[PDB]
Amino acid sequence: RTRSKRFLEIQKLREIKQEYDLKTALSLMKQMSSTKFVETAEAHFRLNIDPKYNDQQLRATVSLPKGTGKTVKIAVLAQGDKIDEAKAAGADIVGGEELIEQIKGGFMDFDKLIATSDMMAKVASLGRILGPRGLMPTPKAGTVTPNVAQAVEEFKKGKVEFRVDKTGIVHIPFGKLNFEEEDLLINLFATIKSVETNKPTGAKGVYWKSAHISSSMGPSIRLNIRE
Amino acid sequence: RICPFTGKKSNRANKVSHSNHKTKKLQFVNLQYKRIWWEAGKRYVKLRLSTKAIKTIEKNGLDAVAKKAGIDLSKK
Amino acid sequence: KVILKEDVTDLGKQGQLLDVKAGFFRNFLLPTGKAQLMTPLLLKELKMEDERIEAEKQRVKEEAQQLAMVFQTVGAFKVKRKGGKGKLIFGSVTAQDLVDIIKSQLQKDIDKRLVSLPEIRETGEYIAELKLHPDVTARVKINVFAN
RNA sequence: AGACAACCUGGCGAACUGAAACAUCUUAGUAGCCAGAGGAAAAGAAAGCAAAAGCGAUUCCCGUAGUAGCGGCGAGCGAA
RNA sequence: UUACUGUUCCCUGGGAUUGGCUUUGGGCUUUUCCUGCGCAGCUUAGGUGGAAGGCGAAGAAGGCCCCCUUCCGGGGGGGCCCGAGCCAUCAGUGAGAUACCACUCUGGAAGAGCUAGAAUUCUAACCUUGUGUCAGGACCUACGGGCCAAGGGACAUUCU
Repeated sequence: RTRSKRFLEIQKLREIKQEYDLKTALSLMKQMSSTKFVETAEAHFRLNIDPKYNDQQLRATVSLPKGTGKTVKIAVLAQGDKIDEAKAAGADIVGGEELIEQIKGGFMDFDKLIATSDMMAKVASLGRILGPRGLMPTPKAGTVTPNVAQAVEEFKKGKVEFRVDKTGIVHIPFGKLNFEEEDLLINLFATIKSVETNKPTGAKGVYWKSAHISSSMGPSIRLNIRE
Repeated sequence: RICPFTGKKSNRANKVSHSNHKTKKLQFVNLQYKRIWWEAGKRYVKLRLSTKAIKTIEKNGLDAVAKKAGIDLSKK
Repeated sequence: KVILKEDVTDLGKQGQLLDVKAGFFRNFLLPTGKAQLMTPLLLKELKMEDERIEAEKQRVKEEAQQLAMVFQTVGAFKVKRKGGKGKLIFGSVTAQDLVDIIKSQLQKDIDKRLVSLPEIRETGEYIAELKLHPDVTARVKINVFAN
């Protein structure tokens, strides 16, 4: 029997001083997501570099053990001989412009769609379904390229592009506060171990000042990158 | 050790020092005498210490404890 | 490290527990002023001057929050304010017939400075939300019978 | 208080002379001045030394080296 | 003695007793703004994960005028007259990367502050002399101690 807000509470279950580790900040980050629906878990890292320059900038990708990989049902859609290299690569389902009438019926047993540049003319019409669902392939995501083989096989690992802004802090949602416990560990760990190997040779001294793992709207927490 | 002489109150007397720059010689050094004012707690007494007993004359129960009867107001 | 307590043109009130100026108490603030000396000996003593000022949140609040509990299942308040004029009334109600009614049955008395703005003159159910302190609130009902 | 014979603790503190010159240094932290106490004082059972072997209070005597070390590494002094 | 090596005295500066405000002027921790539009994309995206529901007590169109970045071809923000209500994002288009919703730096300024220096004021010492009151019976020209008050004012002096 007691009335509370939405800050004082969470602010009590966390500490700024103590340096919570990966395993510790695990059963804590989930307790800080007492919000509607599924909240996303991010991770802010303070890099000691110079944003004004480019040689100091960091740009790469991290392979998240969970969220992506084989669990995903990527569907390949191309023509010509690009259809053969799709099945031999290891895709869930492959087909030409014939399956276009299938998705219109209600078949959406997929999460990742990729196609060439010689079919986008018709795929563009699906901007009403695949468009909003972000299922439509885009050049940026690299989902649109003649080398569909290296594409479908690439998503089989799953990556998350990341860079440095005018400040010098990097952050990429390694998942949500709904996933398991052991999962949120390998993802966060892989995120660091990956970005670390992308440090500029021009960097001098400590490359990391402090690491944090916050969510959509809630207090932060200093995470130990070493562990 | 013992602070030089310029009065009393607590310390003793002179304790000359020396040099070592380019030669050793007995230098007649002095002390950071100075004094302190204290009214509340007793009667006005200008104890001229040596900036090293200020924490043992007005801090502890050296006199801070305003006592009525007893030996002369002065430390003696 | 001292205890200001008596805030006087100084950055700090009720004694400062954080780094403060120096050489400003060795012969002024301390003597014939505000007994500071924030030492482990006066620290525990200082608390006994504030902790007893916080207890009112776990004690005084208790002996004031039960107001909504003690008064909630009480019988219906039958107070006739002279209902006539065809439909209106004669008696006047501003705060008296809003708190004095508590004594109307089984003794008990309450202050009149605990009621909100009066209610329109009628004979229906009244909603006298008893408001003691800005921390706890209660609810009181009032009715009128044509005499 | 003995205007205290020496020994002892403490404060302060030279020069002549030696360095075949002399201001570093040495010669003396002696002599000398002053204060206090004992008949012994002082010191004393050890945040020591050594060492991974172990000893293990202080003080005194004989050695360990008057070697090592220190120094216009000159004079000279001098460990553990 | 304008020989050498030291020293007393006479002086200068820092650190201490000297601490508390204000004004002007730097810097640091950086708060809030302003140039990382070359080109294409008509609109300035400095960016990732959203990639699709959410937002309803921290700056969301024009005629007319100024400043702030470039009223200074067109934009954003503060306002007087004119002046619809739920919004934005998006496929296509399309650069290497595009601005809404949830979080984020420099060079150079203003503000909130920390700190190193000048210039003012008062006061809590300190220095000092000075009406007077006091340690009385000190019916003596005097050091010293104390109260009160005045003056200077925490800039000497003292110590290293």
